[PDB]
Amino acid sequence: MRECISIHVGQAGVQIGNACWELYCLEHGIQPDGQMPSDKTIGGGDDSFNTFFSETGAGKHVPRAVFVDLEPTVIDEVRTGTYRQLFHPEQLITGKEDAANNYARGHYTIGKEIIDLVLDRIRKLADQCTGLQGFLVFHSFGGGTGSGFTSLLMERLSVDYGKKSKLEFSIYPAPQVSTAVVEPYNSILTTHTTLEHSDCAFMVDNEAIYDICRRNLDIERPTYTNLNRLISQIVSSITASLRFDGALNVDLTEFQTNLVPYPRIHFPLATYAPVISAEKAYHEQLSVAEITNACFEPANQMVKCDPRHGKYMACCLLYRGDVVPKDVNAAIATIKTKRSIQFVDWCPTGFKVGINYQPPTVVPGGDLAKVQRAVCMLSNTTAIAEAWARLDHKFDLMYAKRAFVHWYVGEGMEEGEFSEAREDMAALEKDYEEVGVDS
Amino acid sequence: MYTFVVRDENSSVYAEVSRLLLATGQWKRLRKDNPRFNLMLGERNRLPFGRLGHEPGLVQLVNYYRGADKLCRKASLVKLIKTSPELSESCTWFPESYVIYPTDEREVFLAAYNRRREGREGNVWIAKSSILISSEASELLDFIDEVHVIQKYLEKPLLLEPGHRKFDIRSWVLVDHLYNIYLYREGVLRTSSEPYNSANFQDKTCHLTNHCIQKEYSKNYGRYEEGNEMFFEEFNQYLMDALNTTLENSILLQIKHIIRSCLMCIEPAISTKHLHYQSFQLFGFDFMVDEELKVWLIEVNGAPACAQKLYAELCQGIVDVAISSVFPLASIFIKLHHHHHH
Amino acid sequence: MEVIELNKCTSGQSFEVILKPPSDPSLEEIQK
Amino acid sequence: MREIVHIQAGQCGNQIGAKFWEVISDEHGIDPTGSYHGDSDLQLERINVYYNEAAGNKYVPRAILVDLEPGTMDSVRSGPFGQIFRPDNFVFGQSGAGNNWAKGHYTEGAELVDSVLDVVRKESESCDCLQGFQLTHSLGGGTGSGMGTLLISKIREEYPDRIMNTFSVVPSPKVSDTVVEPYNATLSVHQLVENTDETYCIDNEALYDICFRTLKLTTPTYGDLNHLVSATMSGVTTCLRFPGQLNADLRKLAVNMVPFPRLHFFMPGFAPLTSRALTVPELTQQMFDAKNMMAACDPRHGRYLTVAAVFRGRMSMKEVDEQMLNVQNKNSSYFVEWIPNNVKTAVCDIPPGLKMSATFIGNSTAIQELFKRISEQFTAMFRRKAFLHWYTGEGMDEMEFTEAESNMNDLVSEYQQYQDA
Ligand SMILES: Nc1nc2c(ncn2[C@@H]2O[C@H](COP(=O)(O)OP(=O)(O)OP(=O)(O)O)[C@@H](O)[C@H]2O)c(=O)[nH]1
Ligand SMILES: Nc1ncnc2c1ncn2[C@@H]1O[C@H](COP(=O)(O)OP(=O)(O)CP(=O)(O)O)[C@@H](O)[C@H]1O
Ligand SMILES: Nc1nc2c(ncn2[C@@H]2O[C@H](COP(=O)(O)OP(=O)(O)O)[C@@H](O)[C@H]2O)c(=O)[nH]1
Ligand SMILES: [Ca+2]
Ligand SMILES: [Ca+2]
Ligand SMILES: [Ca+2]
Ligand SMILES: [Cl-]
Ligand SMILES: [Mg+2]
Ligand SMILES: [Mg+2]
Ligand SMILES: [Mg+2]
Repeated sequence: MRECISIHVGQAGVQIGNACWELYCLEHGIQPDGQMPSDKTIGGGDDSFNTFFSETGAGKHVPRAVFVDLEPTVIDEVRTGTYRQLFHPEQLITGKEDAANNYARGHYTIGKEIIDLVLDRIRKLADQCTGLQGFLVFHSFGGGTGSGFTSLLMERLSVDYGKKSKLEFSIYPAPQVSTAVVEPYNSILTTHTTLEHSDCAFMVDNEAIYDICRRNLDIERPTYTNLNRLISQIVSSITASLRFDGALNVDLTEFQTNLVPYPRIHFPLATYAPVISAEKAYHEQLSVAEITNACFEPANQMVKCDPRHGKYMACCLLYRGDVVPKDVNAAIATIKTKRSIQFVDWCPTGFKVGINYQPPTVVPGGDLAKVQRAVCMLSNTTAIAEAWARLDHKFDLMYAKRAFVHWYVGEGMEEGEFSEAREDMAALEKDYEEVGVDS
Repeated sequence: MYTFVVRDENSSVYAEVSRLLLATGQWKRLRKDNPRFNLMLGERNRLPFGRLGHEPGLVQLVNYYRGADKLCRKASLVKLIKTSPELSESCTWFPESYVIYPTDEREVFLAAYNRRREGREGNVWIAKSSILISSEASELLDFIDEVHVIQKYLEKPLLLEPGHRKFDIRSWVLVDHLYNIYLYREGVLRTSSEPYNSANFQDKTCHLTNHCIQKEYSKNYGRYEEGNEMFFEEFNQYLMDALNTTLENSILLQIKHIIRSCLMCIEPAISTKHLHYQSFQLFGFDFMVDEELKVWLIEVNGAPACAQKLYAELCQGIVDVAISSVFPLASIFIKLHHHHHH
Repeated sequence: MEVIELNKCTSGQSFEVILKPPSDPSLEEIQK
Repeated sequence: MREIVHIQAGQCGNQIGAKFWEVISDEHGIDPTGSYHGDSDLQLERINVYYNEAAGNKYVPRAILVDLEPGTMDSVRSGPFGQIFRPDNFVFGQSGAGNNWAKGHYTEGAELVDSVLDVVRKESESCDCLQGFQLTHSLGGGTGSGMGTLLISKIREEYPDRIMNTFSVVPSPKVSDTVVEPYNATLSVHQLVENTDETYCIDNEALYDICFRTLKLTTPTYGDLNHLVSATMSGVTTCLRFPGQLNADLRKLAVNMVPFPRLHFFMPGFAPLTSRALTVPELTQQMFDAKNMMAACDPRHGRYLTVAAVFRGRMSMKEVDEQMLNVQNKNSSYFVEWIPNNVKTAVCDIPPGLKMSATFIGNSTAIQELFKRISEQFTAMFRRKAFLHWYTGEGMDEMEFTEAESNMNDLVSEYQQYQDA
């Protein structure tokens, strides 16, 4: 057994971590007080759920988790909320003033004053691990803390834990819920500084989740609570292989081996089905063929883009519920004859398949209906570069006039860091085109 | 007020669609780099499809299908026909074609070129790209080196009388956002004004029926018809008088079959049915007719122009079926569809 | 269409299906 | 980010300041004795932004009242909420400033300023984490204008990492006390361009025209003008005072609204205009209408760099999003294309005696019309050196007026540069 430490940075990272740990407790039969009646080994053990949970002598199961924010109001809701007893106070770290939607303020000005404290609290979790695999980092691209603090932390984690895998869950900015005009600046600056330090990053476009909540859950105007419950289902699908018995994606290293043959092209597209309204009083249950076919619909993706117009380097299907390999293999054969699935020439045309028989858990009173089977597809496709192209274009429009740049320079960042970050993204866009497009 | 941007200044079809949209008073042209448009009349090359359909509160439509280039580049069309089960290597309405680089198909092309030598069959070919005609292999291959396709040349074309002269047929086809395939009822014959000469391929004015080549080199430009353009009413009269058939029966059944076969083949790859933005595109299909009244596809154009007198009607057709269908204000087409059971 | 590396346990199974074969800065630098 | 320190300087500053505290005390359920008698936890959640807690659960405005004459502060002390202010936070001299910027900035004001900073320091020292300062003042008089901008310069010297926000009342010949208002306003604008992060331009020209044309008040008083100002001020501070996502503190508003440091002069707007039931389409059309703007600038004569829209009341968030998208999509040419998504929208559930209201904050290049108008009135007098003796008598040279005029003409050129780009 090999531990994973989860790190939740800034508002988005913290509120998504709240939703994920709530869901993990329900999946493993852990009560809000930390007690787990089904766990017969009191005070310790090396079960699969111990990757994410440590154990006290009193039978308390404690998330291997640090929550960091530069202002207190979001983490104060964890401190006084339903799961307050789950976390020891030293896991919950807050400053007094936030990074004001400014990468430079998060990374340089406020980062420099809190970074040694955060590494000390992480070191305390690491010291209770017998075989630490590495880190799962949850943050927004758009916020000052999510962008600037995370990139400093990722750099320091490469220094202090050089052999450890780092996986990111990154919220890509959408104007329907965004709070800052400068989010494209913050997104490019953090992607540039983080890119060498991350082994595998799962981007979630708030626009895709927003539209899935409107279209499939009939929510007129989705809140963060709606978006986060859906995001937590997809995160849980991805991490289930680390928390349950199985033979696929069983360690963080296996995410890179299975999904990322080229180190810089480390952004797999997640697609999730089915998403069904709990309020829907009559629902016909979807077959293995229907949920698998829905993995090739752009409307079900975590990022809107068109995989028909790129190439695959890797594809994993992660099934939960009543699924046997025979039905998966028949589903795939039918899909191959009907869809545009083109792999690069240097990769086998193939699917790694994981099945966990426990159906998806839902949060009581939530928006998601209980279903008999669900699937998350993780595919490394060049089509995800569309999302970089969109962000780079918005960056270029503002930067050509130096709009808002004085806020970043005023924090002690050099103007040169903008053009260096942007050149790294130009080289990334070009890497995706070389792997993806024919001539 | 619906909004649109114009990103291709050199398109005569979309300059006219642009003028028609403005004259309804219900459409406002924005600056080309304003993102808040309903409609993009897009550039020909590197259209940023990846930036479409991410504007909240705007339904966005573009006048190009991403991936349609598979049909509309010479090399791609040859590959698509051989390798698609539904078109197949044994496809009967496309000339025997091979892709040739200066992957490659040289030694497969030479193998088939020998079967004609061997059996005393007519052995003339045409090299072309995105032009030379010879019965000698090694002169075609030398020219290429000096990305191309070598395509069997149609040695027995149908010839219009008077003038013993070659022609090709241009058909205009509109594919709407729902993937309805609309064939414009007016086509055009681009005629030669020179008699056809099977013993002299060196002289290319009586062999190549393009509107630019006949306008410069041919010394009979306009002798038989205005431009080198015969329209369907006259060509149909010609086929009734001379050959005792119709344009519908002898040619148009085959044209409709071919258009429907090409576009139904790429539909899973280009359809925008379940996508965050929507597409339409105007195609130009170019056909040859042989002396048995068998129809051959030569090429598909992704950005065609129109015959001068058909601009008005076709462009109004594009606003009616492509644009107003998606953005309604306050038929000249045949809908190609066939649901045979088997 | 080959089904390989089939692993079964009480809580699920995994396998691979192949449809075709093929064709850092230091602590010092950060502080600075 | 938490505490704001409020300063109100001179007659105008103290009259609009007192109305601000009356209006937001009522919204937060605070009575004139500082006791909370409200019905919602939303009222108290961010009360500490503007109020200190005292003995016996009393709420005391974090407010400093400044004037060079006692008259207007005696009237505040007698006014309805007069007893709520901390008595030691009244700082006043006896001389007055005679509507003279030089008296406020250099002579009378210099004598009083140190005792104002003593009170600012006392308020600042007991703040958990001070966000910064808001000043209410006019630019046309002497104390608000001259002493107000002196205070801003001294506050910046002592708190250079904190945000400085002003509500600045711009003078108009239509609502005028003296001929020298354009001198005082030009000298003040020169200070604001360098030493504030965000300035709400409250134009007495616009307030008069709204009272006359729209509200059908034949004879607008300062009371009628101040009803518009206090409703606008409540609107533009909603996001600071109530739980919310967008522009929830002074630094985040500045980062969203100010693309270039000098272009920080905002055109506020309000709907509906008041001296029974408004739809979301109607709020949205009215809040963007020239006739609802508190600065007399035609927004169709320029372009929006950035906009903040705040909707208040129980309404459909879906309909607010659709209407806000409708305005941008239909009027796309008036929003600069080189700041993508430059319009941000907040919704607060608590309305102000209305069921719903919308407050508009725009950074428009059309604000240059306000500065050009002041510049023309300045030059008409300055070319003949008319009325200068009032200023040279207090030690100022002509050159200081030439520099203020040039810097304000430069600000106009800079708005024009981004309007053409
Ligand atoms: N999905 C989701 N997105 C969120 C959530 N909270 C914020 N965001 C998004 O994250 C971005 C803003 O970043 P935040 O995480 O709020 O900022 P922060 O990291 O706290 O940084 P500062 O507040 O600037 O110090 C925007 O794109 C928001 O839409 C959340 O709970 N869920
Ligand atoms: N296989 C073939 N047999 C006979 N003639 C042929 C032929 N291929 C091409 N042609 C001749 O060449 C013409 C078309 O050439 P091609 O279509 O390759 O060029 P192009 O792409 O410039 C025409 P467009 O302007 O329509 O795109 C036909 O009109 C015909 O006269
Ligand atoms: N809107 C408004 N304007 C005022 C008020 N009192 C004065 N003014 C304006 O403020 C300017 C005069 O400055 P004032 O504040 O009286 O002088 P000070 O006491 O020296 O700052 C002129 O432009 C007046 O039109 C008021 O209560 N409301
Ligand atoms: Ca145990
Ligand atoms: Ca590493
Ligand atoms: Ca004195
Ligand atoms: Cl290590
Ligand atoms: Mg935050
Ligand atoms: Mg062509
Ligand atoms: Mg006065």
